[PDB]
Formats: sequence, C-alpha cells, structure tokens
Amino acid sequence: KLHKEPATLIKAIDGDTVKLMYKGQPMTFRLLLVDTPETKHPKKGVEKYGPEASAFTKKMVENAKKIEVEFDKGQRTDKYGRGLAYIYADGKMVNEALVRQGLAKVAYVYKPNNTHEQHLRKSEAQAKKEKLNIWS
Ligand SMILES: Cc1cn([C@H]2C[C@H](OP(=O)(O)O)[C@@H](COP(=O)(O)O)O2)c(=O)[nH]c1=O
Ligand SMILES: [Ca+2]
Repeated sequence: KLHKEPATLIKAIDGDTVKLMYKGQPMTFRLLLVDTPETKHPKKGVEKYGPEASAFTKKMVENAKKIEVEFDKGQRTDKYGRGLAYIYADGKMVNEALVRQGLAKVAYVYKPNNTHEQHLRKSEAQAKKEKLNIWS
C-alpha cells in the first residue's frame, strides 16, 4: 500500500533529519524508525558517531539524482510538525543504510508506522554482529 513520491533536497540537518521540498512546500522530515546520535542538543552534548552519521546522510542525499519520500500507514507528521517518512536516495533507503552501517539504532517504533521494522531490525542485527561503529 505504501507509495514513493518525489521530493527535492533543500538541506541535510543531521543524521536523521533533512529538509526537503515536497509538493511545492519546504518541510522538515524526520526519518522513521531510527535514531542517530545527537549533535545539537545541549543536554546530550555531541554524542559519539553523531558527526559521522550526519556526514553519511548528507553525502547520500546530496549526491543523489533522485530523492523519494515514502509515508507509512499512520501519522504523517510528529508533534514538531516534521514529516515522518522513509527516504530513498536513488532507490536506496537512507533509514536502512544508516542502520546497516551501525550509525543508527532502530528506535521510536510507534504502531502502525512500522511497516519496515523487521527489515531494519535485520540490518541492525547484522551491524551488531559485525561490530560496526555504534556496536564496536
Ligand atoms: C522518529 C520519531 C520521533 N518522534 C518524536 C519522539 C521524540 O520526542 P521528544 O523530543 O519529546 O523526546 C522526538 C525524537 O526526535 P529526535 O531524535 O530528532 O530528537 O521526536 C515521534 O513523535 N515520532 C517518530 O516517529
Ligand atoms: Ca536523533
């Protein structure tokens, strides 16, 4: 039932937040089902692998020919007004790429926005057994 829609990059903000032009309007998107280490919040400080996660997402979306957004089957925005989506760069899901590299954990799993949960958890398990980055 999920469908991909085109969007255009405005700016990568950090590892799991990107600003896109979607249907003619600028919008902040927060990646579904993942959490990258913080780089901004004073309470957290700059967490280890935060800069690495931000650089990974930035490189992936800036070099892409085509960006697409895929909403899940529940709420499409969070309480901060951010879009909640799976984001694809040239057909590759950014959310999964981060988890597979050990630069994000699977997190914030809120039903019914969990269609790709199993897929992402399998990638997380592989990153853990390979002891990559956050799992090292
Ligand atoms: C990924 C995601 C985050 N959020 C909210 C939960 C957290 O709220 P609180 O700020 O109150 O803790 C926050 C985590 O986002 P960030 O990781 O960007 O900080 O965004 C959702 O409500 N739904 C979601 O699907
Ligand atoms: Ca985060």
